[PDB]
Amino acid sequence: LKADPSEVEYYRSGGDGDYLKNNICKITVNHSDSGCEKKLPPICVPPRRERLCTYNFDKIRDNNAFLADVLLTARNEGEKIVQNHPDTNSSNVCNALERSFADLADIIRGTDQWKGTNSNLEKNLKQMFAKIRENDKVLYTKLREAWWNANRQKVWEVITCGARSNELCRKCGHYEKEVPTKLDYVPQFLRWLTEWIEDFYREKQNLIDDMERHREECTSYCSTCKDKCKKYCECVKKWKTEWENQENKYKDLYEQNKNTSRYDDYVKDFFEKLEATSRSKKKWIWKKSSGNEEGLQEEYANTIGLPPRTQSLYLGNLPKLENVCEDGCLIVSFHEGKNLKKRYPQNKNSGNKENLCKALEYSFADYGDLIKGTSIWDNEYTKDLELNLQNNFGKLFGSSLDELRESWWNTNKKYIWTAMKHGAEMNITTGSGSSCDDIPTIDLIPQYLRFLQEWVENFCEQRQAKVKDVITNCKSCCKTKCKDECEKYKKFIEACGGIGTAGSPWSKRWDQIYKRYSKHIEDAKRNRKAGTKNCCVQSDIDSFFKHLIDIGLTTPSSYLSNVLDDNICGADKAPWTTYTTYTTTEKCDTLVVVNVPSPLGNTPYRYKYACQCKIPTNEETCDDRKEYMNQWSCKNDNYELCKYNGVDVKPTTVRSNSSKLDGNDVTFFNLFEQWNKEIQYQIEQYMTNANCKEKCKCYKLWIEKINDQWGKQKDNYNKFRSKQIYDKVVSLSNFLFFSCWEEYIQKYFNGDWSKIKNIGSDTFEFLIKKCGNNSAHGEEIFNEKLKNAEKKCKENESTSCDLNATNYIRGCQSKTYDGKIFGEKQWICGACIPPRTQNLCVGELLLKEKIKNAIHKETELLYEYHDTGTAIISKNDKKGQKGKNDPNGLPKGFCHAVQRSFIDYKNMILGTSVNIYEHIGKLQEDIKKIINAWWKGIEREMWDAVRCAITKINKKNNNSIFNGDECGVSPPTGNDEDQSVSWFKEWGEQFCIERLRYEQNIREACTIDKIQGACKRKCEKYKKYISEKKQEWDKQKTKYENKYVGKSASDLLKENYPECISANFDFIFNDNIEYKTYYPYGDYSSICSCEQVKYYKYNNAEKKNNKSLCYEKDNDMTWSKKYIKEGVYVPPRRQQLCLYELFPIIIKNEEGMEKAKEELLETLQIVAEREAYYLWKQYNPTGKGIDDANKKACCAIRGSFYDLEDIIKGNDLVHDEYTKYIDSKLNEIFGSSDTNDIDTKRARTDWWENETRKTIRQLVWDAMQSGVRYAVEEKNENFPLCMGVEHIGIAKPQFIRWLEEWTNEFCEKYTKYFEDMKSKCIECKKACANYTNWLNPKRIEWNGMSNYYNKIYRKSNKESEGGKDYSMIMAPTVIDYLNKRCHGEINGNYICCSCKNIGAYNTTSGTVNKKLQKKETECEEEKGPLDLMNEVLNK
Repeated sequence: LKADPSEVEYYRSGGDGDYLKNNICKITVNHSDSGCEKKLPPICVPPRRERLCTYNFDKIRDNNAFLADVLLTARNEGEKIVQNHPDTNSSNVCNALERSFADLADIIRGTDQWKGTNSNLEKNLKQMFAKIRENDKVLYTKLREAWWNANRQKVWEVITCGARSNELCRKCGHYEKEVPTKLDYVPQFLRWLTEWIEDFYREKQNLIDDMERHREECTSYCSTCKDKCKKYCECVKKWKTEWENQENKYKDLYEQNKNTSRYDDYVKDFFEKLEATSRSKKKWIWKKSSGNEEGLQEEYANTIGLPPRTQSLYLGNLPKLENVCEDGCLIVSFHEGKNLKKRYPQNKNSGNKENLCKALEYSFADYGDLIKGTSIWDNEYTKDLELNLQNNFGKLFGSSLDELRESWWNTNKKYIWTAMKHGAEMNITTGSGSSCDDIPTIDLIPQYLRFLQEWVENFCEQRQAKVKDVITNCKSCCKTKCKDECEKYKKFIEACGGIGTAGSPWSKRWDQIYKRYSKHIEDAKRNRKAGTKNCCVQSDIDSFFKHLIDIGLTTPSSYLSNVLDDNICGADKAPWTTYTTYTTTEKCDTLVVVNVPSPLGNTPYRYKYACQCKIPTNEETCDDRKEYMNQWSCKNDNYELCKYNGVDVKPTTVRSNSSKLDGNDVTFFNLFEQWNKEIQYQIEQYMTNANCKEKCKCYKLWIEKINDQWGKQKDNYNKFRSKQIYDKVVSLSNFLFFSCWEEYIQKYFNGDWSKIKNIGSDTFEFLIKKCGNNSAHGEEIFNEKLKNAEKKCKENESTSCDLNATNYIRGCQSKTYDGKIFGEKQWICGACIPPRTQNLCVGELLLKEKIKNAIHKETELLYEYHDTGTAIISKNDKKGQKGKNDPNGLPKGFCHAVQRSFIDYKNMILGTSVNIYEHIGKLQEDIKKIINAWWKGIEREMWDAVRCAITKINKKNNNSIFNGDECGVSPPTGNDEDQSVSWFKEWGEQFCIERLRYEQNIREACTIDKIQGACKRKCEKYKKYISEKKQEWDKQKTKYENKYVGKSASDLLKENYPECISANFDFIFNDNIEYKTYYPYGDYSSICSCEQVKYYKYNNAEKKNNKSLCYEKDNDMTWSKKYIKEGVYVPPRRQQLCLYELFPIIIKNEEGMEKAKEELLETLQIVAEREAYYLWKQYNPTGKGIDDANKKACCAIRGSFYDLEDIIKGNDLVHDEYTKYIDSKLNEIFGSSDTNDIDTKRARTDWWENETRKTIRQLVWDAMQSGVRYAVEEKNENFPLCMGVEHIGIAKPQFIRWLEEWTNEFCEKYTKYFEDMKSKCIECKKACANYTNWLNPKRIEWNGMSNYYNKIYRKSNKESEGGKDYSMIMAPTVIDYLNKRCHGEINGNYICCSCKNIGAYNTTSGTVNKKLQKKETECEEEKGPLDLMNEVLNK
């Protein structure tokens, strides 16, 4: 042993250092300075040469690479000797393994007997030793001995990791002993002689047994017998001659004999020395088994325990020999049958007709798994039982030995099961002793799952027994007679001292079981390439678990729920998926919240706040629902801190009233600053958001709570103002106004832009209306918002005409619509003027009747024209009037046109801010000068007239029922103005219709390489149309942003019109320079050009791939929760990924998988390359040669790759303009409409993983590596070491990666800002302002992330809110998941976060309670004057 460590290097021509250090043997060919071909088919000539490798000059960094190379060589040798299986007898399979290990160890500058080109290896080893000896520390042999000790301690846990054939046992050597078991520290001559004699014996004994068998198998055999005898006599005399030669060599060595190669000295010393049947019940052992003690195996340590049935089985007593007997191929079956018939009475003790069938099933399954040799109970009579079974099978059946065992079990299990039911006379194969089930009784399940099921059933029996008494006495009838049973049940549930659990709380056992299940799932999903659906895997633990993960039983709770039936667990219908949280268990002062499955819980299911015989506590019902919650706990009348749930308010410890403003009041100011923002955000969220009786009961409780909190906060602020005046502080209204302005500026303006006054002219109206007017009215706006919030529920919980007006047909005639049916008008973009608005039935212009008749005639004409059919607003095929038919039987878009005309007339009569012809403006101004309940009455009369018109039309046509309710009788109730927004919507609908028509025309006339036919004209017309519509959209979007700066235009235009679902205004109206060169045809280059796309690799000529719309990444972005289908934020990195090249091909392909696959592959490769190049150029500006920047860039690239993988696999969370249509078209292409979404997702995952040379994953990774190389080429630097690795682990859920990125960014920003502030704190004011501005939203972000994490922290596919797997989390809460994950340095492969905030301070760092104590009063005193200056400037 020595202190010199090794195997801790990183990126030495290998995967990464993080993969190792777990005492595992995954090491691949890489990492050994190179990227065993010498393998044979199998004085002295031993076989060492055919079981050795030669994979072993200034390229190695230190001893780490050498040790890694030797470990890789040892692992390869072990894998070779295991897979080859020179002797499948399984009796001596690892003796050769340890002999080869000893030979390899001795090859390291020791006794070398290799006859051949052995000089190069020794020369290289000597050079390596000299290189490592360059540093002179201690007077060559010492370093060699230390390295040998390290190799001895390490490789023994790597080479033996493959074989598991067999004082611990069940694995040759020891993969888990942590100390070498046996060392072959003997001369190589004696070891080789021993191996030779062992091989000779093993061969000759088996051959003579085979010859004896063949002698009786026959019935010139005598001639063959004598020839074989002569050959074996020749072999014997040859062996005798070899023995004599070895004896002569030993004599010569002894004659020559008559710390300086200690091995040789010890060899000489050794040479001189030589020359000179009833088992009681059990307790469900939950501990690992010792050499001669019961318990689980090392791998299943502290895992599910052994039921008493397994420890009382008849077979697990001694070797396979019957108790009553004194002692073939068929004899084994008879022995097994007799053993089964003897075991049956032992299990017959429990007399039942339902509890015995399951016991027999489990016993049969355990017998099968023990016969196969895959058991884990491993009592004191298991190590020898397997050896005896192997010896018996070798002489009876001597592919592999495990497969033969499985085949024998599958063939004989019928008789084995029929013999365990009182069977003496075996028939050919109810009336027997037992009738559990049918003959097969298939129970091919791993022992772990069966043990879990048995333990769950045993626990549930006692649970039912207890809850029966708890319910029979507490069925709502309980002053004192019920408390006893409830207390007894609570004690039983949490008793850290019933049957099982090995005297430990059920929670710890459940946690261990869940951890083991997660480990099994990870092992079967990550390191297992042989999945299911294989030519339906026969039997394997990894294969079976893959079936469960594919089905959705990722977590043990789902499997337990699926298996258990009839709700026998308690009989109160307690589900296993639902989780229950109780305060704590006192057994083994401080309370720790414990969350477990519902059955475990703390009391009978749904008996919370009722097991005590109390009132329903409606407040508790509202709180427990986890909906509409507020995490605030607001005669002295001094201060009401209103501490947020969690960290407690602490004194600043630095405030002083001597020559200062005040102390102890800054905490209240910070609390109010956080409160007025959190409550505002909650109110907005609940306003945007809509059994409803209880929902509004909880909502009203929340409203009252927030009202009381606001009153208390107002009183506290009044007291603060009085205290400040006692010795200037802004009032509450001024503070609210400043908060509103700051919140609206930070999101849009970058860091409180200096010229706050300069803002969009239209945005001033919005800011003054929604914050308030010039005068301070902060309280009024909050009160109005509260009133609106209350009114939200107040409204939610609520749920003749015969005169002939067709006689005056004059003045208006058939208008010239947008068509040639016998001169077409176009948009004129104030904002815009729709074609219908410029010309209407206003040719006539007592007045009321004239207007009523005019609108009557206009509506009649519009309806008639729509019925006639048109291609301006209605979509139809070439024939027309077919396919698109409204269910009511009316044309399409008639209601919208009527509403728009009515709104236009209303605005005309009212004369609002509408851009129209000058003469029309003068006319309406004069009308207003000549002349608002009367307006409402006139509108009602107009609506009644329209309804009468509709009724008359229905009567004259008689097509369906229409009483003026074709689309709604109520007037347009749109709160937003319907003048500009209506015009924008009409323009959007027209654009949708025309774009769809152009798509159809192009795909019908340009489907079947330059362009010479009709494609040119159509595409040119489309290009001109797209240019015009791009100008129009630019103007309209500018107007909308100046008017509505918060909401977006694309979402509004696409949500209200199903026509534009494949229209992406971001791509169609791109303002970049490449949009006119690379995609000159406006989103249809792939169709109009009729060309083909390809990805060109690095080794190609100058024809590079520089056709992309990628834009240089930005650094001043912020996290946004938009475009998401709760409490999860999209990182800025995901908001900048290149998805522009995917849309054209996506919309191009339709049911064309044959070519769509290649198109998507090439485009994805190009996109990945461009994204990697741009990210690398972003994270390494000015060509700085630093390591941390490279690690950050590699982490960002890997995150982008994982995001792309999730997008392609359909596991994406955000639905942006691109992603929505991308996913829709991917679902449409893969599979079909008949297939369920699960099948399509599975097909997509299979296509992403496998090719159906290299997989798509590897191709994309190579594309990203090529992009990184291109990025580096511009700086003439060294290729990064974190991008030259091919293997990558399976991606975690996107939420976890987003949370890790958020934590890393927050820690980096915190460190930067705190260092800047402390080193400068007259610049402390700006530092404090920046710190507060950056920290204010992070608190809300962290709260949302923590809430979402707690929602699905350890859920599964069928348990989590979303359709995603989260069983790998295994984290009690968010904070502890960030511990040990953001502790070490950044590595670039796995570790991508570093934070010096491991403790429970992130929830406090979000506030200013502790970390900002020394700079709290200072920052407050800078903000005060800043607030005053900003307020006076705004005022």
